[PDB]
Amino acid sequence: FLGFLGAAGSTMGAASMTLTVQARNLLSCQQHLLKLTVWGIKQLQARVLAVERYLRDQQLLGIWGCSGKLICCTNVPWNSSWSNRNLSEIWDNMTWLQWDKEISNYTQIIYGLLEESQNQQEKNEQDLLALD
Amino acid sequence: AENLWVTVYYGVPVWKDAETTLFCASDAKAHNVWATHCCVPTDPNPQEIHLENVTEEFNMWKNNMVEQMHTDIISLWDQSLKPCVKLTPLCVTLQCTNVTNNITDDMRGELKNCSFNMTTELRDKKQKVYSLFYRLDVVQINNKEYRLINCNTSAITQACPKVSFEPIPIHYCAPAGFAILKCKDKKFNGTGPCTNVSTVQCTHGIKPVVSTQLLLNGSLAEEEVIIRSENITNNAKNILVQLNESVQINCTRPNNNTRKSIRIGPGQWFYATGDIIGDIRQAHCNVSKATWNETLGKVVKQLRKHFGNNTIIRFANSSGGDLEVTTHSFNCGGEFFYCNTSGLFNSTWISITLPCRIKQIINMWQRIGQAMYAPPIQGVIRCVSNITGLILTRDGGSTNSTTETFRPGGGDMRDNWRSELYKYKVVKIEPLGVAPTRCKR
Amino acid sequence: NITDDMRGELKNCSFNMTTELRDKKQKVYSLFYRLDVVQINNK
Amino acid sequence: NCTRPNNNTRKSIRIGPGQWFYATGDIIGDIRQAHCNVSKATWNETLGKVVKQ
Ligand SMILES: *[C@@H]1O[C@H](CO)[C@@H](O[C@@H]2O[C@H](CO)[C@@H](O[C@@H]3O[C@H](CO[C@H]4O[C@H](CO)[C@@H](O)[C@H](O)[C@@H]4O)[C@@H](O)[C@H](O[C@H]4O[C@H](CO)[C@@H](O)[C@H](O)[C@@H]4O[C@H]4O[C@H](CO)[C@@H](O)[C@H](O)[C@@H]4O)[C@@H]3O)[C@H](O)[C@H]2NC(C)=O)[C@H](O)[C@H]1NC(C)=O
Ligand SMILES: *[C@@H]1O[C@H](CO[C@@H]2O[C@@H](C)[C@@H](O)[C@@H](O)[C@@H]2O)[C@@H](O[C@@H]2O[C@H](CO)[C@@H](O)[C@H](O)[C@H]2NC(C)=O)[C@H](O)[C@H]1NC(C)=O
Ligand SMILES: *[C@@H]1O[C@H](CO)[C@@H](O[C@@H]2O[C@H](CO)[C@@H](O)[C@H](O)[C@H]2NC(C)=O)[C@H](O)[C@H]1NC(C)=O
Ligand SMILES: *[C@@H]1O[C@H](CO)[C@@H](O[C@@H]2O[C@H](CO)[C@@H](O)[C@H](O)[C@H]2NC(C)=O)[C@H](O)[C@H]1NC(C)=O
Ligand SMILES: *[C@@H]1O[C@H](CO)[C@@H](O[C@@H]2O[C@H](CO)[C@@H](O)[C@H](O)[C@H]2NC(C)=O)[C@H](O)[C@H]1NC(C)=O
Ligand SMILES: *[C@@H]1O[C@H](CO)[C@@H](O[C@@H]2O[C@H](CO)[C@@H](O)[C@H](O)[C@H]2NC(C)=O)[C@H](O)[C@H]1NC(C)=O
Ligand SMILES: *[C@@H]1O[C@H](CO)[C@@H](O[C@@H]2O[C@H](CO)[C@@H](O)[C@H](O)[C@H]2NC(C)=O)[C@H](O)[C@H]1NC(C)=O
Ligand SMILES: *[C@@H]1O[C@H](CO)[C@@H](O[C@@H]2O[C@H](CO)[C@@H](O)[C@H](O)[C@H]2NC(C)=O)[C@H](O)[C@H]1NC(C)=O
Ligand SMILES: *[C@@H]1O[C@H](CO)[C@@H](O)[C@H](O)[C@H]1NC(C)=O
Ligand SMILES: *[C@@H]1O[C@H](CO)[C@@H](O)[C@H](O)[C@H]1NC(C)=O
Ligand SMILES: *[C@@H]1O[C@H](CO)[C@@H](O)[C@H](O)[C@H]1NC(C)=O
Ligand SMILES: *[C@@H]1O[C@H](CO)[C@@H](O)[C@H](O)[C@H]1NC(C)=O
Ligand SMILES: *[C@@H]1O[C@H](CO)[C@@H](O)[C@H](O)[C@H]1NC(C)=O
Ligand SMILES: *[C@@H]1O[C@H](CO)[C@@H](O)[C@H](O)[C@H]1NC(C)=O
Ligand SMILES: *[C@@H]1O[C@H](CO)[C@@H](O)[C@H](O)[C@H]1NC(C)=O
Ligand SMILES: *[C@@H]1O[C@H](CO)[C@@H](O)[C@H](O)[C@H]1NC(C)=O
Ligand SMILES: *[C@@H]1O[C@H](CO)[C@@H](O)[C@H](O)[C@H]1NC(C)=O
Ligand SMILES: *[C@@H]1O[C@H](CO)[C@@H](O)[C@H](O)[C@H]1NC(C)=O
Ligand SMILES: *[C@@H]1O[C@H](CO)[C@@H](O)[C@H](O)[C@H]1NC(C)=O
Ligand SMILES: *[C@@H]1O[C@H](CO)[C@@H](O)[C@H](O)[C@H]1NC(C)=O
Ligand SMILES: *[C@@H]1O[C@H](CO)[C@@H](O)[C@H](O)[C@H]1NC(C)=O
Ligand SMILES: *[C@@H]1O[C@H](CO)[C@@H](O)[C@H](O)[C@H]1NC(C)=O
Ligand SMILES: *[C@@H]1O[C@H](CO)[C@@H](O)[C@H](O)[C@H]1NC(C)=O
Ligand SMILES: *[C@@H]1O[C@H](CO)[C@@H](O)[C@H](O)[C@H]1NC(C)=O
Repeated sequence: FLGFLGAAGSTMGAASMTLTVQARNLLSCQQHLLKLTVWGIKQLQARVLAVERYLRDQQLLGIWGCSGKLICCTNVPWNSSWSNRNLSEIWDNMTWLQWDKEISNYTQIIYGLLEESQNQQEKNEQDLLALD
Repeated sequence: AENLWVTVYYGVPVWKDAETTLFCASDAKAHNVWATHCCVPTDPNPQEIHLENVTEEFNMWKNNMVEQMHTDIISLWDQSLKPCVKLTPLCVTLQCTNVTNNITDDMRGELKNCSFNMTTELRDKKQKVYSLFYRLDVVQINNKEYRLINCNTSAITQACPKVSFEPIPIHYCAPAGFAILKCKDKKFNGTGPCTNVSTVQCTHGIKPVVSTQLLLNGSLAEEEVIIRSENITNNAKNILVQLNESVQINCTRPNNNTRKSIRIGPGQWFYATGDIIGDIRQAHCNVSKATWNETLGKVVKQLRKHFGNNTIIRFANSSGGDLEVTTHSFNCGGEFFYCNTSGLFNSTWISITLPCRIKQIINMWQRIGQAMYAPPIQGVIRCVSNITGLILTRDGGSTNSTTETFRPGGGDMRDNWRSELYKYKVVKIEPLGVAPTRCKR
Repeated sequence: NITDDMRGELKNCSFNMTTELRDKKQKVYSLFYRLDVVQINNK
Repeated sequence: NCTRPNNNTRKSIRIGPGQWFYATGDIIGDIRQAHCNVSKATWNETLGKVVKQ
């Protein structure tokens, strides 16, 4: 908790340097909870949900071939229709909150393409003469 | 022709508005109900982070943190009373007299001496007992025969004479995956964007104080009196006035009481009000006239700001309805006072003693079906508190700009929390995102 | 006003029961179906 | 088609503080027996299908 959100106003490029700050903070009595068994449930539900959300994101990175990475490259080309901007307009002079608002509607298109790309890559690994 | 390739980032600082459940935490240092349901300590030095260049929209009228305090508070009241003695056996015909010994005329007819037949610990034996009652809780049958006020409506239980309901500052904290954002900007309206924000782990300490008309013991604004409302134009809405100067109010219950323990069943005790020692006097509150008749002047200048430059502002008394609505419901020392506030709102802009009534059978505002009996306090009590804000209701909206009338209003329990949860919003953190770069596998 | 097919099917029963006060009783009555009412040892 | 032909009313009896008992009141009009109607024309065919199977 030394920047949980310190990069929020930074540009997209600059904010790429705090990815471990946000990730490490996303998976952070005695008798009362059992004597009054309403609160034991209220507390467990909050804990179970934090775990399920964490795992769903990890499963996607696994499927897309980005497991274990905070920054990962793929082979899906960027469609100009998703955002008609060049790199100097995206990485500089723009925040991640603004970018998310701009992309939002295309999130599922992009995710579907990332999954298709990884499956094609695996098919090419079961053919010993691949990519030649 | 950019030829870029959708790279993937995880741990991206993006957040969205969200509703989740917050957990309570305390100072550790604090038989009080909130000292037990607020066990987890807060950090002694909360990690607040300033967010540079962040603009965020807030709305105190749609803030779900308020709704959670309402649920948590009523939930605890309904758990604390769970193991305690039912007073069903006291719903019997009572024989009552007028308690005329050593009475101030202001108290004439206020107390009744009632005797009745009730059981002992044995199924086959009865005892004759008597106790004093306040007239508010005793209703005549069809001139000596009386019933408890709620026998045809609700069950009655005895408040546990062990459990304290004295407010303790509590803090609300976010669950993992969530964060609380705060406005530090100035003169905030309660709605709209603020440009000076920070991220926190938990809220400041908030005392769950519940009162009507006047708001006690809260945060005392900062720079000026600030008037907030959902609409202001719509006379169906309340106006919340937060003061930058507190007004000290001194309340007391002058009668020296004692108690008697009556067996009501095997292992079950009933606590009855005993004789008054010395003179019988009326309960009351003192507001310094020298502060009140200035505090309103500050409110009026700020109130005029929203209605006109040359208009008359009038403060009138409250309207009709139940004591919970028409009076200042004040909980202090363990007893429930209903004070008359007409003496505070009797003027036109262009020491004050308030009498109080005491009630023991409380049909709490929270619901209909069960009522609580509040055991009496031994000796005498005094309360000192800070008026930090007012709840006003506009009783005009008529086609006459000459003048407008305001009355004490409110009464919703949430009006006492909305003013503290005012600065906070809950958001969810969403760590994935994508963006083009000039790099492929 | 009974159809013969219903003769003996319904019973009119009165009884002493309490009111909201511990010390007071009321006399009330209601109708019952014979299936739910059993004779003690004729009224 | 099933029916209950008797026109009933209700009375509320206090049984305790905040507790009500709902009792059956007087029958309005004639007292008749409850019954169900099955079309004979369908039943004595439906069983024939069952019997073959
Ligand atoms: C806005 O904020 C203010 C400030 O916090 C708040 O006012 C404060 O309210 C609390 C509660 O009403 C007051 O606390 C009480 O003060 C009395 C005063 O006693 C003094 O003298 C005795 C003499 O021996 C000293 O021992 C004592 O330390 C004080 O000097 C206390 O007596 C109260 O304690 C008793 O009641 C408690 C209730 O749970 C018990 O837990 C405690 O053990 C005490 O009870 C014992 O003695 C009783 C005597 O008959 C006996 O019957 C019991 O069975 C038991 O043995 C308590 O401390 C506090 O002083 C107020 N502050 C000021 C400045 O007045 C406002 O109320 C708040 N406004 C709101 C919420 O609307
Ligand atoms: C870039 O994407 C377009 C299609 O995107 C459209 O808008 C999206 C929000 C969503 O609604 C899509 O379903 C839309 O189609 C691609 O153009 C499509 O190409 C296919 C190929 O056969 C064609 O059948 C579609 O009709 C085309 N859509 C349109 C509107 O003409 C385009 O090829 C993509 N470019 C790259 C480089 O991937
Ligand atoms: C908030 O915005 C200001 C400017 O709008 C940012 O300041 C710039 O920071 C870069 C960093 O190298 C400097 O080169 C610029 O000259 C600065 N601008 C000015 C006007 O001084 C500031 O960093 C932003 N805050 C965040 C968190 O990004
Ligand atoms: C992403 O979705 C939003 C809505 O969720 C789109 O905005 C709406 O677009 C329709 C188009 O007729 C308008 O009528 C709505 O008023 C718009 N809503 C808002 C809030 O402005 C948005 O255009 C979509 N973006 C893309 C790129 O398709
Ligand atoms: C309330 O009524 C009771 C009696 O029902 C009063 O108690 C009696 O007071 C006289 C005064 O000398 C005593 O001699 C009796 O022995 C008392 N009787 C009992 C049973 O204690 C009581 O004082 C009345 N209280 C008030 C405030 O008037
Ligand atoms: C946001 O509000 C805070 C108020 O808490 C401002 O912090 C104060 O800034 C003044 C500037 O001289 C300092 O003297 C105070 O001591 C600061 N207060 C605290 C508690 O440290 C802050 O500057 C405001 N930020 C913006 C951008 O206006
Ligand atoms: C306060 O609420 C009133 C009531 O809805 C709003 O005034 C009305 O707004 C509607 C919008 O279509 C108009 O058609 C009505 O004629 C308006 N009423 C009157 C009397 O003019 C009002 O704007 C709201 N004001 C604020 C500050 O929220
Ligand atoms: C609060 O106190 C005021 C006065 O101390 C009460 O006002 C009186 O109300 C009666 C009702 O008709 C009038 O006849 C008197 O003339 C009023 N007195 C004054 C000075 O105006 C008021 O009713 C009390 N409120 C409550 C809820 O009891
Ligand atoms: C008894 O109390 C009633 C309350 O209104 C009062 O009017 C009556 O005068 C009282 N009786 C005596 C003897 O004071
Ligand atoms: C207790 O019961 C007796 C029975 O006759 C009755 O006379 C007496 O008045 C009752 N006492 C009270 C206080 O109701
Ligand atoms: C209980 O009796 C009082 C007597 O005046 C009456 O006003 C009240 O409405 C009754 N309550 C119910 C629930 O019938
Ligand atoms: C009342 O206001 C004064 C003003 O400084 C403050 O010191 C005191 O602690 C306040 N009391 C309460 C109960 O908040
Ligand atoms: C409260 O606000 C008024 C507004 O004009 C101001 O004059 C007064 O000095 C303020 N009081 C404090 C304690 O700052
Ligand atoms: C403050 O609230 C009132 C009530 O809706 C509104 O009309 C006014 O524009 C608000 N002020 C700001 C700065 O949003
Ligand atoms: C209120 O002021 C009056 C003035 O004489 C005084 O007698 C009374 O005791 C005061 N009450 C409180 C609670 O201080
Ligand atoms: C409340 O009591 C304190 C006790 O010292 C006193 O100083 C103060 O002036 C009183 N407040 C009022 C409004 O009378
Ligand atoms: C109302 O009075 C204030 C006092 O300074 C002034 O600034 C404002 O312009 C006045 N408004 C109108 C409409 O005259
Ligand atoms: C309002 O003030 C006038 C001023 O003389 C006074 O006579 C009247 O009794 C006051 N009303 C209340 C309810 O105190
Ligand atoms: C008392 O209230 C009246 C209301 O109009 C006001 O005119 C008067 O100046 C106030 N007293 C003081 C000392 O300000
Ligand atoms: C009540 O009266 C008794 C009588 O001696 C006294 O001891 C006690 O202290 C008094 N309690 C008060 C005034 O709180
Ligand atoms: C009362 O009901 C019984 C039920 O079998 C019946 O035999 C008897 O004749 C009935 N009495 C009258 C008066 O109809
Ligand atoms: C009610 O009690 C009285 C007591 O004598 C008894 O005579 C009467 O028959 C009882 N009523 C019923 C319907 O049992
Ligand atoms: C059953 O058929 C008979 C034939 O007369 C009719 O009177 C009766 O109302 C019918 N019942 C139903 C439930 O339709
Ligand atoms: C049931 O009632 C409906 C009502 O229109 C009727 O058409 C149908 O024939 C009835 N069925 C039987 C089995 O009588």
